[PDB]
Amino acid sequence: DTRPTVRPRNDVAHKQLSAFGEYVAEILPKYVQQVQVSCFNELEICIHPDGVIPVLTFLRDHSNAQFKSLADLTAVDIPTRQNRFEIVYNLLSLRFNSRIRVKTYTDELTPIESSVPVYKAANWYEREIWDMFGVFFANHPDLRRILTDYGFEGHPFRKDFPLSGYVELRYDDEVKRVVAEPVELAQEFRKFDLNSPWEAFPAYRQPPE
Amino acid sequence: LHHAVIPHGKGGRSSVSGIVATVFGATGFLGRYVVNHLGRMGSQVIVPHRCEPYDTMHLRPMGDLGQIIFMDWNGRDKDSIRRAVEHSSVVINLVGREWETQNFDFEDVFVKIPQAIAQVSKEAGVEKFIHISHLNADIKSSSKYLRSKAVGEKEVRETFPEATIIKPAEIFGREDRFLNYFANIRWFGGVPLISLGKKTVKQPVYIVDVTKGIINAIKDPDARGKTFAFVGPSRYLLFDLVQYVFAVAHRPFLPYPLPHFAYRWIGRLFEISPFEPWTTRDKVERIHTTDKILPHLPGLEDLGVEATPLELKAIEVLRRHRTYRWLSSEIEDVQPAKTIPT
Amino acid sequence: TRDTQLITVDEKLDITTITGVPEEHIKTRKARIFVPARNNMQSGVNNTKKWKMEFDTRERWENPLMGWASTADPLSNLVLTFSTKEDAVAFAEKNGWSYDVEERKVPKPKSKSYGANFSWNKRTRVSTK
Amino acid sequence: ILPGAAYTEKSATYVNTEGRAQQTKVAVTPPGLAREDWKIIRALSEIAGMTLPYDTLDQVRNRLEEVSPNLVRYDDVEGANYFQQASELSKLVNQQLLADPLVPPQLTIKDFYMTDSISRASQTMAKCVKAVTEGAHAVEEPSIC
Amino acid sequence: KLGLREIRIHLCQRSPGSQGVRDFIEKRYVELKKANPDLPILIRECSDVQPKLWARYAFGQEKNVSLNNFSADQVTRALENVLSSKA
Amino acid sequence: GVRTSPTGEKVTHTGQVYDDGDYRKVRFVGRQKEVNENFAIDLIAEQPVSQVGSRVISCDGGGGALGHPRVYINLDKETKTGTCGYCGLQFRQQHH
Amino acid sequence: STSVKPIFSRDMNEAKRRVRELYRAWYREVPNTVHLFQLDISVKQGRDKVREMFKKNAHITDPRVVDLLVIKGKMELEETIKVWKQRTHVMRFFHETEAPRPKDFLSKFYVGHDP
Ligand SMILES: NC(=O)C1=CN([C@@H]2O[C@H](COP(=O)(O)OP(=O)(O)OC[C@H]3O[C@@H](n4cnc5c(N)ncnc54)[C@H](OP(=O)(O)O)[C@@H]3O)[C@@H](O)[C@H]2O)C=CC1
Ligand SMILES: [Zn+2]
Repeated sequence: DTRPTVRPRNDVAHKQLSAFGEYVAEILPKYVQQVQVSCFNELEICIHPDGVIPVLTFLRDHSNAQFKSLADLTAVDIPTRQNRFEIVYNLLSLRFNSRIRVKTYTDELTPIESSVPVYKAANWYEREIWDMFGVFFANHPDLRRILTDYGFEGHPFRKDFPLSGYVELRYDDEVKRVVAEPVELAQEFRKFDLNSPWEAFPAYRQPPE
Repeated sequence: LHHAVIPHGKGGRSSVSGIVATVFGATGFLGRYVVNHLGRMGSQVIVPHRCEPYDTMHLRPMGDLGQIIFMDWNGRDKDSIRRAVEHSSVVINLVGREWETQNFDFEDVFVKIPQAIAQVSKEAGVEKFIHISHLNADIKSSSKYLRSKAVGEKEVRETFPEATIIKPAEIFGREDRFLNYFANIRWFGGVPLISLGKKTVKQPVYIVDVTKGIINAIKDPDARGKTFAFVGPSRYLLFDLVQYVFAVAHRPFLPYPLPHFAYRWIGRLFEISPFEPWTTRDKVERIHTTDKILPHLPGLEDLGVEATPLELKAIEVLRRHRTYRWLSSEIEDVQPAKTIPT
Repeated sequence: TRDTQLITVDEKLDITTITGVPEEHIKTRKARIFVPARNNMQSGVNNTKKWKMEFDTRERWENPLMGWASTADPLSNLVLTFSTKEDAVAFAEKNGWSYDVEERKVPKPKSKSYGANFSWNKRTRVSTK
Repeated sequence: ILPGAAYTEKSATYVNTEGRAQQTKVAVTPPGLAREDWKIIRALSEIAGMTLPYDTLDQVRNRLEEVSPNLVRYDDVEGANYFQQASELSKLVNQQLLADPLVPPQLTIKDFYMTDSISRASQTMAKCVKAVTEGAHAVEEPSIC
Repeated sequence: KLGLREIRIHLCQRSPGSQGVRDFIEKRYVELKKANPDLPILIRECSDVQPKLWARYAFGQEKNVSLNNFSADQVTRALENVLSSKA
Repeated sequence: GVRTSPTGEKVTHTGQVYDDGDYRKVRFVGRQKEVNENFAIDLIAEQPVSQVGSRVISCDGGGGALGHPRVYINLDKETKTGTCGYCGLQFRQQHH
Repeated sequence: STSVKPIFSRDMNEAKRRVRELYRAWYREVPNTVHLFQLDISVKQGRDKVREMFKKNAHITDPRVVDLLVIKGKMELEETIKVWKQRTHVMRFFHETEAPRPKDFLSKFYVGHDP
């Protein structure tokens, strides 16, 4: 911890989060697929998508958990996976001053049980995931676009959606209204290749195929 | 073709169409639709204007950056005309008033100016010239407006023999002064019609169709050297036309016959106006003038444009002349006008 | 096991209708599934590990005002990264894009001998170091 | 004159001296009004009431498969055979050799640079030819960085 | 006119299905070319193709005859029908 | 320095000038073409060459940290002057 | 592997029932849309558009994909009924300003390089 430029390591929190991680995996073996703690001390529970409601309810209501606040609910798109979407719940326990992360997965055509029954914060977070990633949440009080324009087609945060989209808007005097046209750019967005051909992080080197 | 005027893109706002057009009289009813269509596909538009710049602002959003250019010009100044055409490949003339002013009369705007534009356009090596005349232009018409159209049409055809001349009927659209003219007669109670409008047949044409025909006339090699007649699909009696307007606007229609000599005197009275006359003696003649049938001339279908029925676009123009009670009435509510079978 | 009470759908996965992509950018686009070639200017090989999917190049033109490169292609800068060829192909199939796959080019193992530079009767002897 | 596309401006098939088939990719589109080479012929055929049965790149490559199946196996060398038969037919005619020496078209490096239309238009190959025939005296340029 | 302009034989180097066509080319092809000196008979091989016999007459018409699992004798008749009878 | 075309348009320091038939020169009608008049190629040539008494000299552009990165110029060739790759100043060895 | 969580419909008969139910709701609503938004189109035009949008997806055979199109169809109906959309959003279905693009080979050949 005396190297001026290097973030010090908190071994005590790593041990506690590791123990609580085994604890959650022992109580809910039916849904928990993986548990891990990072080197900067963040615990992750990876679960089967069926266990969203049981896992989130236990964490909110168990007395040695008490994760009463849903800090965030978001989605990550990984096209290389068959289940391309990674649903992430970030929860805060004010009782124990801890955060935990619960992650699950889905694809384009599979619903994920709406978690509004556990946290009422999730209502808008799920509308956002539906709108930007096209993940359907079953049994939502009202699922509809929240961020995109009315009638907007597509889910912009999918990695295969183009940055500038497919349609642009202008005001057309002939029809006296704002019209939608196919997108053209006077200057195309310039794609830069930045990745260095030399490995940077040996500790993360993947095994050869 | 120079390497700069070769078409590129997909015909959108940022594309290059290859057209470089000088549009005279672009600040009026027909000019805004023309400039809108040229700017949609990516043309370079030179807009010479006589008016205040504030009156050209509706044209600014019509083209991508740099594409709409504005110049000041004076209809009696040939050097101002030359500065505005020397770089263009097509010159479109839409200059005209429906009335006379102290400074510019029908001879000046329909003969002197179009021929000065035609003379300079040829000396400057402009490839295509497009002139807008009138369907009913005639040397023996009792409308000084139409007699000037006839004289200018011949001067244009002699000064620029390859000029494409387009003769439209009376054009309707949101700023037309045609169906808006009739709908504003309600302000005077009844509708004075000569012979009750039973002796006059009109064939109005939709503005967008006139604009589409003009745009094709530029891009079509065959249109060069020809005269076109742009007319609507149907012919109506003036009485049936004006009755249809009042039905679309849901206004009370009380037509009464007024002798020609009297309704002339009404025109003379409104001409005293120092601004824009509500009506003039000439406007009386033109409205009560049977729109000619010119079968020898080609029409819109030749240029590739399908004429739009008056019954599909009248509500668009006339919904603002309704009252709150009738604003929401729909396009199917009113009876279609009776069409003369031709 | 998983007890959601499941259906059986035997059709191939095809999500084109529900992606919002216009028609012209699915039927007419050819994808290229490939491992990028090593940049010859460098010896690092860490950019030749993953599979890529890119789309056919379409017109760019000169902007009349400034001369910038204008495009009407919404997929011109679109590149996707996959771990295997089978992963890259499956993605293109469900999205309805036609694709031409190119098999990975792996450098061959060479026989390097420093002692060969001073051979007694062979041509591998070097005239300089 | 019907302008076409250079090899950098189209996706085209070429077969190398081994018989391997390889396809280019479009890097930039043709300049001006230039069009793809096979599209000009397909467009011309339609104007002449002789329309060809292919309107896309995939269809004109199904046609190449009907004429020679190896032209659509990319990066794959298809071996040939039947050398014995080819020799038998070769002997029948028995033509007579000449007494001219076998002189190759290219003898020195200066004949290498400009050999086709693209390399003849290049100004870099023009400086290459000048350098190997006149020395470095007139090819030098001041270089600082 | 309406006479044969070209023949193409497609066959696999090693597949069992083409075994008939390969035998034909080894034994009878030389005579066939000597019989028809000016007719271009293009024998183009490629791995894993169902063997076929393409014939091209005047003005672009073409016909295709499968040779899958044929025998050298059958291949000879197939060529005879094309050479002799010309559409 | 600034030249003009037969059409009258000024030529910039990059050699750009719309040619006789280009319609794009309409953007200057009623306005002006902005050309910077101090051509850096002309100005850097006016500088006198610096005579130094060593094989290798260093240039940092002047002003210390306000110049360019410091680089060293070899002055062994006596048929030319050493040139800074950043600022274009010229150096020559003084016959030592 | 072919066993997959259902969204709503257990087969294509249950899914097509929801397609017809959604077509009835859109069919009934067009007259009100043309009235409230004050569109110049005819009620016949609006119903021909609804029909057209329903033919684009007529080739589908996956019950889960059909359900999503129905879910998205009902979302668009609510925005129209509650007048969250504006006139500009309704008229985007009719592409009134987009100029017709050629479909044949020669016309497409003259304009540019696109397939
Ligand atoms: N129903 C119709 O509208 C029909 C029209 N036409 C013809 O179509 C053309 C366009 O008519 P439209 O545009 O509708 O009429 P507008 O009055 O709407 O526009 C006419 C244009 O003429 C310009 N103009 C008039 N007088 C002068 C002048 N002395 N010097 C310079 N510019 C002048 C005006 O410019 P500013 O605004 O600066 O005064 C205006 O931009 C005209 O030639 C007209 O005769 C023919 C048949 C039917
Ligand atoms: Zn320096």
